[PDB]
Amino acid sequence: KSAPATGGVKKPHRYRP
Amino acid sequence: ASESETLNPSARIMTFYPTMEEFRNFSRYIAYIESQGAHRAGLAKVVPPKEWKPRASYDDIDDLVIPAPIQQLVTGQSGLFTQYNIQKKAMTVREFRKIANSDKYCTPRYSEFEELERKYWKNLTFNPPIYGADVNGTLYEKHVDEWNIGRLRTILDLVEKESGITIEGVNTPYLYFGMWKTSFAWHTEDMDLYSINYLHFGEPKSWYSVPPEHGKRLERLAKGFFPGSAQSCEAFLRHKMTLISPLMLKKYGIPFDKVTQEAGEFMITFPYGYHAGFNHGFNCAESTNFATRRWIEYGKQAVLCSCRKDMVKISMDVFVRKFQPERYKLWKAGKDNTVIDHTLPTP
Ligand SMILES: O=C(O)CNC(=O)C(=O)O
Ligand SMILES: [Fe+2]
Ligand SMILES: [Zn+2]
Repeated sequence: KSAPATGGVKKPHRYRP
Repeated sequence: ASESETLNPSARIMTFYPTMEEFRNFSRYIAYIESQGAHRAGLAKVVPPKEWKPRASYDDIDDLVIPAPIQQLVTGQSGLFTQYNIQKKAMTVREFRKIANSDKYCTPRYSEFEELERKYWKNLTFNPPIYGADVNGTLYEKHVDEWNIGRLRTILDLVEKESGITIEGVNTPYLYFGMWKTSFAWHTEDMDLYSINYLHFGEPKSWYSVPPEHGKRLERLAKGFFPGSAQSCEAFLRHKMTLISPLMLKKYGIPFDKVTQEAGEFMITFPYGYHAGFNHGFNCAESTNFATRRWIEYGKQAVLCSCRKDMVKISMDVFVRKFQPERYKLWKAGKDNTVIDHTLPTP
């Protein structure tokens, strides 16, 4: 693995200026 | 066709007007609209009984803080665009509403929606609006027990129940403050779950939807238009950056339907139902995901984005074990080759 099988956020990508 | 494919054969967006009695049980009503074939369109509208309300008034939120508003820069032409969301500094609803109503970002004048729609697709790459999207929180009052986006009580609760894991926006509520031309790109829900959207107040929100039965066709078209993105991540549409106009879908034979959501109305998206849209002007919506027994197969076969590390991922193990015990062993051994029937409800 390398990440959880359950988790995350719904808020998509967020680029900054 | 076994009455399953006989229901809503055109797979169009249906609208329902439940009585307070039918409205009382959420999961039951969902199963009810699916019995009428509502899931075929991938999107359905539900108008709550007139005497129902989740909050008394919204004259006390000018203070609410939008921690990470985003400015939507869109690049593209000929009905194909990519949206880059730039994070702006936190701001209150008051400040947002101010800008939203300014003549700079104000809603243009128009006669019929058709015209407003043409203006949207004509100027979406100009004067980049700000969207106060994905804000943790609810506007429902503690006592509202009917269709409370904060606690729908579906089997999706098993995730939190079994592991205590919280996934903001998925098993928790999100609020979206929009202005004219703010939009949401083409996508299905994370893990191809269902979503519920309630427009608390403000201008309308228009939606486009592709029947789950034709979702793979939309993907093939998308892959072809954005080959680069497709090869770096099969499920690149989950990045929620791809915009495709209805004329383009029309030009390539991809079936779809459109609907406009008005304040006080609910929108329900079904598993593997691709949707996109834009806001007419200043408005506020609340939404979250939910699950049904029918979603389980979808969740097991959902194609996920891996090129990013922070994407929503849900272990299906607890669901297969509890609702598909006879297939757990087989599934765990990657030998579960079940085929999904998008028209079939839940016998
Ligand atoms: O509100 C938005 O901008 C997008 N909403 C959804 O995709 C939804 O409710 O399923
Ligand atoms: Fe969605
Ligand atoms: Zn990806």
